[PDB]
Amino acid sequence: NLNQQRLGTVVAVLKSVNAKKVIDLGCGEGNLLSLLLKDKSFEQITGVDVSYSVLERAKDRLKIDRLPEMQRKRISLFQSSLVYRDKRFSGYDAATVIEVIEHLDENRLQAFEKVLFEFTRPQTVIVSTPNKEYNFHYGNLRHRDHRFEWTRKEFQTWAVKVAEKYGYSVRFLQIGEIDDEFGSPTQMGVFTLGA
Ligand SMILES: [Mg+2]
Repeated sequence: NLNQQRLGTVVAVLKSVNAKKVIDLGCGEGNLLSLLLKDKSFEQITGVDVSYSVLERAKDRLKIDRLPEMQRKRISLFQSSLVYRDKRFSGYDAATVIEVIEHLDENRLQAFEKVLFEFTRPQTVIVSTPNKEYNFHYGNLRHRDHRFEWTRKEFQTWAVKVAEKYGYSVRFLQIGEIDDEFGSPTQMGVFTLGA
């Protein structure tokens, strides 16, 4: 329920900017989608993932085929490699990117940046990713490997550059309790279209 607070923060930011149509790029099992559906202010909720299997799990977890008609019309899910200009990315007020960028290599990240800030180009973009430094402060072996997480400097440097490259302004947030010098477990950049 630690992630529940993180996702809750994303929802609050969206509401704070009055976003009514939201697209979650890399929706996974739809944990954010679930929270969005609980707030009637969100008129269109769209989840996108690279994996067919994941999306199938999401729809099962969201029990979409059981939701009332009015609720079913608010949500949409579809598969995408997040590399090409897909017309289905257009028209949203905000795009959310949670647990995505820290998994992309140089080529895929650059491609995703275009898709996000040039193709989708919503008024607000919310990017959330782990603060690697948090793990510096001393159970699956692979899950214990945090080398691919970004430090706060790496994330902010990246955010500032893309914001500048695509005509967005960006601000940073610290999600979770701050551990003095190691920072919080999660870092978030909120991008706003325009300078
Ligand atoms: Mg996600």
